[PDB]
Parts: sequence; structure tokens; C-alpha cells
Amino acid sequence: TNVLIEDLKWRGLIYQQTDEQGIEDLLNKEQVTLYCGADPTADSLHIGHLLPFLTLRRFQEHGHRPIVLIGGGTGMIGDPSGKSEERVLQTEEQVDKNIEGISKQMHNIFEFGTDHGAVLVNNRDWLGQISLISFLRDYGKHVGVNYMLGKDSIQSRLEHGISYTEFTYTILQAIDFGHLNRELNCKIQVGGSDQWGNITSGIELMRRMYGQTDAYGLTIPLVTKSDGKKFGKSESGAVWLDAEKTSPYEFYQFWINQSDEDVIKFLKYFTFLGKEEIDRLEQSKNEAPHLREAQKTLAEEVTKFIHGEDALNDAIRIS
Amino acid sequence: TNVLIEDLKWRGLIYQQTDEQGIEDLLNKEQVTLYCGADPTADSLHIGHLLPFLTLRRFQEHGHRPIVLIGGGTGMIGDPSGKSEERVLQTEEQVDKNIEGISKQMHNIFEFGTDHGAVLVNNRDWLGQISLISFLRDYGKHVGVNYMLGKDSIQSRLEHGISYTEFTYTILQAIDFGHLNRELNCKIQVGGSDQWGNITSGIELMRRMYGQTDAYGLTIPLVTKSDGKKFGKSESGAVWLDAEKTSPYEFYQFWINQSDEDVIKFLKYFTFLGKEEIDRLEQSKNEAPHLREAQKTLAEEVTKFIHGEDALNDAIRIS
Ligand SMILES: CCCCOC(=O)[C@@H](NC(=O)[C@@H](N)Cc1ccc(O)cc1)[C@H]1[C@H](O)[C@](O)(CO)[C@@H](O)CN1O
Ligand SMILES: CCCCOC(=O)[C@@H](NC(=O)[C@@H](N)Cc1ccc(O)cc1)[C@H]1[C@H](O)[C@](O)(CO)[C@@H](O)CN1O
Repeated sequence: TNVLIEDLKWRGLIYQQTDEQGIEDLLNKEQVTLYCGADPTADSLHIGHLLPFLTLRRFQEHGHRPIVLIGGGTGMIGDPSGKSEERVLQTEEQVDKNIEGISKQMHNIFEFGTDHGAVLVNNRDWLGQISLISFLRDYGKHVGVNYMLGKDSIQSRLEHGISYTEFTYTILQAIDFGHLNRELNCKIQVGGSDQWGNITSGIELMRRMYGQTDAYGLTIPLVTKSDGKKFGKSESGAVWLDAEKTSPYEFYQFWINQSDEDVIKFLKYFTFLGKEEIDRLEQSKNEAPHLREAQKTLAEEVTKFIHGEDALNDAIRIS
Repeated sequence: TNVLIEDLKWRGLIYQQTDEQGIEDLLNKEQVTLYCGADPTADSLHIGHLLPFLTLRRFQEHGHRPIVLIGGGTGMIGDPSGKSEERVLQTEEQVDKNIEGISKQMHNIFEFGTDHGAVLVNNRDWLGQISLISFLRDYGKHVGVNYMLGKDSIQSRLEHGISYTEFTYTILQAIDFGHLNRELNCKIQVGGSDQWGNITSGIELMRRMYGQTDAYGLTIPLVTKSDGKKFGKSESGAVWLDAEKTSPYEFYQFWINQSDEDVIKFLKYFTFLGKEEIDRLEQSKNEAPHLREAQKTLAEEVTKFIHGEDALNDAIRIS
């Protein structure tokens, strides 16, 4: 008992939390249904999107039920979290195709189709049925302009030009939690630091709309390189999870090129090894460095999980 | 041994780190001189500036030497970290007065004047002696435009209008670390999440300029309210550390009004109590809630540390 929460802590997968007791107690006392979402604004994800999802798997292992949410509806708008300029809105077509690429990739990381395992939902399924008058009276009435204002993620765009569309996004992600909380009994939402605004926007709606249903929110750290240069984007560009964009070999290199300063942490972040296994690697790392042992294992271990062992080999095959 | 680092972990005062082994080993093996800086752009600090400084005290206790850095020179420019618009530059006079107010307040949190205790420096003392040709050849030569570009903290302002002045700031904070590393043997810099860009900008200069001198950088978390509303600013405004701006009573209220969801964490963050003391308070908190016991202690405990016990009383005196 208390094993999962301890692991997430040892590996450092936790940054922010709405209620630390409530969560610990919940994660101990029962089986949680939690969810993380992705707006389809690319037909592929890059390594910068992996940690939060990988982390839903971790929750699954201990017997919880994950929800991968795909934003058909919200991806039509644009999430302004962490932004400076207007996210130009794309066509009902570009979304439709992106959603096709991304949805594919979630299927390689989770096992959909079981009777009670991982679920994959699309928010357009419910936001597409809600109207302007229906929205303003059923949900909008329960959101305060003062709460929304001052919210961290708004100031950024507040000083420049935040449209009503871009401004109205959180309420859109606040209804998803409420819906999902209601229909699939979703009690926790995981996301990265940028989502802290939209996560809490949701717990509060639920609270005012109808007594918060043991709903909680927690965030995952920002993958930081030791030299402060942004992780994931080299120069050629982002390291995509699609072989047609970043070959498994190019994908395998990225990893092996990791610095000793952050190789072990990357190991705790992206691989399902184990304390003594990871400590095994730590010792050899800081003792026979020329062996690049820890980089080697991370590379292989994360390339198997994404491109199958069969490409992992074709991740060394060319010379 | 390994006590300090363990405490900072139990209370959660750590977010980002450049080299986690190197730090642990350093914090174990010897006595560290570390520093955190403040640009004088206000004649007072508000509770949002307190955690990082409070945290230098924590390091002192275990026998390390803190450096409170005041930016007379840099505060003339403006730090664009975490910004969207141009930080208009203020007059050589406004700086001069702000520096007078803030400097006062650092003196109430640390004990300056000892022969080998806490040091208070001013960067104008050294940046004021460096010229344009001297700068470009001695330090500028060692900074790469590609490193600087893509640096997280730049993108924000990159999409809008980042001047050369505003763009050139990090190199200014990179020389401070190098200088201080050289003269007072400074090996670690603490700052909040926004400073991760400027911290690492400094370890890298040092590295290229002359083999990194066991220099490391670590950051402190972002104080988050459970409802996602920004901590420190109510509506009337920020809760200042100056009684002439926020009375000790108004200061004491702010604290007592803290929610049960984050009272214990606030306790681990802002007070020098102790594990069993804080656990004592946790139990009563989640068992006899009407007693507001944990809010009560935090209020008193943080009001003594800032306004003296003599105002702590005058923090309840009016009715
Ligand atoms: C692959 C294309 C990327 C599309 O999605 C994202 O970029 C991030 N998500 C968002 O913006 C959210 N408003 C999406 C959302 C949609 C509806 C909801 O009901 C809840 C959340 C992801 C980030 O990419 C992330 O890094 C991992 O995917 C982490 O920040 C968690 N986020 O949810
Ligand atoms: C009281 C007026 C506030 C003035 O300072 C700040 O606001 C923050 N500091 C900065 O901007 C830095 N470029 C300052 C600096 C100056 C020269 C250096 O060589 C290194 C750093 C503080 C923040 O306020 C903070 O929240 C705590 O003070 C935390 O982010 C740590 N920071 O250094």
C-alpha cells in the first residue's frame, strides 16, 4: 500500500497538486479514473508531449483507469495557455486529419478495446451538442469574470490582444472534467504545468455548479536540460513520435546524446526500470563513464516502447 | 549528514536542478556559498518574493554562507524573464530609492555585519566599471546567439518586440555569477522558476569562459493556491513586507485566511517548525477543523519573523 504515490515521488513526476492529503488518501483507498487531454494541432506528438501520457500508464499499473482525451471540439478554438500570440484557428478539415494521426499514436501507448481498461474519448462528442443560449445559462452563469481574470495564463495574452474565443477556452476545458467526472467518474486530471490554469478552472466549475465530486488535479514537471536549452527541439526541429517525421534511428540518437548531468533523471522519467536497476546504472555511470551505459539503456528502452523492438534494431541498423 | 537536502525535500522547496548528484555531494562534502538576487524595482517586496530568500536562511542553518544580491546595475535595464511587454527603464533616481527600501528589508531577514556570515552585494559595483569594447571582447565573445535564441524566456518576447537591451540582460546576470563565483567562491544560485533561464545562462558562460568552477543552479517552486488564483495578490493588491503598505494586521489576516487544502504546505514553506510539530498541526487540522489551528500558527509564525513579536501583537490588537 502507498506504493504508487511513493514511486511517482521517487522519480519526481509530480509538481503541483490541488489537495495533497485528499489525493494520497484517494490513491490509497480506491481505484481512480483520471485523464489527460490532447488538442489535435499536429498529426503527431513529439517527445515533449510524452511524459504526461507515459505517466498515465504508471497509474494504470497500480490498477487505475486512464482516459486519453482528444479535443475535436476544443482544437477548433485554440488553447492560449502559455501563449503570446493568437492561435489562429484551423479548418474543420485540418483538425479532422490531425485527430487521425494523433489518435493512432495513443493506440501504441495504451490498450484500447477492453471492457474496463483505458478509454479514449473525443470532446466534440458533447460540446458539439451545446448551444449559445444553453451554454450561457447552464454553465456560463457559474463562472466569474474576476476568477478568470488574474488567472496566470491570461495575463500573458491580456497585455496584448486576447479575443473572446481565446479567452473563453478554460470554461471549455472545465466542462470536459465535469462531464467526464459525471459519466466515467473521473476524479483526477493530469497535465503539464501550462495546464494548471485550465485544470483548476475545472475543479472550481464543478464546485460551484454542484458540490465538487472529490475532484483533484495534479501536474508533471517541465523536462529541463542541464544547460537550459529546450528539450525535444534540436535545430532541425522537434523529435516526433512518427517515424515518417523523425526516423527511429534519429529518434534513438537523440536519446544516446543525453548528458551525464541528466541521463539518470531522464531514466526515472521515461523508462519502467526499477529503483535498484536505475541505481545499478547510476553507479556504473559515475565510475566507468566512457561506457555511456546509462545513455545506451535509455535510448534502447524508450525506442522499444515507441517504435517496437523491430525498429529499435533499425534504430542502429544503418551505418 | 545529508540532513539539509532531506529537509528541503520533505518541505518541497526544490523544483529544478542543473546537476542533482553534484549538488547532493557538494551540500554534503563542504560549506557552500550560494546567492539569490533582487532587482530594485519596488521599494518593498511582497510575499511572492519571500520563499526564495527564506530558503537561503534554511541553507545558512546547516552552516552555509548566503549572499543577498541587489541589482543596482541590472535594475537599470529590466529583466524580461516571464514577460510579455517591454519593461520600461526607470531613472537612476527611482532605482537609488528602491534599493534603499529593499536593502532595508533584507536586513530584517538576515544578519549582515559579521566577519564570515551573510554578505549583501550590489552588482553596479562591478558592471559599472565595464565598458562596451571591454564587454564585447572579454565576455560577449563567449556567448552564442544560437544558445540564447530558443531559450524559453526569450520566445515570449521574441514574438512581439524584444529590444537589444532587454535581450542582453542574461549575459548581465551571467557575469554576476562568474564574478561572485570568483571573488566569494559562489557555487550555487537559487532563484524562482522564472530565473531558470538566467541561472543556466551563467553556468554556461563560466563553463566556456574558464572551466565551470563546480557551479550549480537550483530553483524553488511556484507558490500555487488550490483554487488556482494567484497567491500574494488579493484585489486591493499585493501583500507587501512593508508595514507602511500592508499593515501587520492586514498581513496577519492574509495568512489566517488560508484554506485547509494548502495550510500545511504553506506551513512547510514559510515556517521553521519541525516535522513532528508540523505533523502535530496536521492531525488537529484534519480532525477538529473548526479550531483553524494550522492557519492560526502560520499567521503568528510568519508575522513574528517579518514584523517582530511586538507588531505580531499589533497584528491582533485592533478590533
Ligand atoms: C500532440 C498535440 C498537442 C495537443 O495538446 C497539448 O499540447 C497539451 N494539451 C492542451 O493544450 C490542452 N488544452 C488540451 C485539453 C483538451 C480538452 C480537455 O478537456 C483538457 C485538455 C498537452 C501538452 O502537449 C503536454 O505537454 C503533453 O501532451 C502537457 O502540457 C499536457 N497537455 O495536455
Ligand atoms: C523585490 C523586487 C523584485 C526584484 O527581483 C525579482 O523580482 C526577482 N529577480 C530577478 O528578476 C533577477 N533577474 C534579479 C538578479 C539580478 C542580478 C543577478 O546577478 C541575479 C538575479 C526574484 C523574484 O522576485 C523571486 O520571486 C524572489 O525574490 C524569485 O523569482 C527569485 N528572483 O530572483
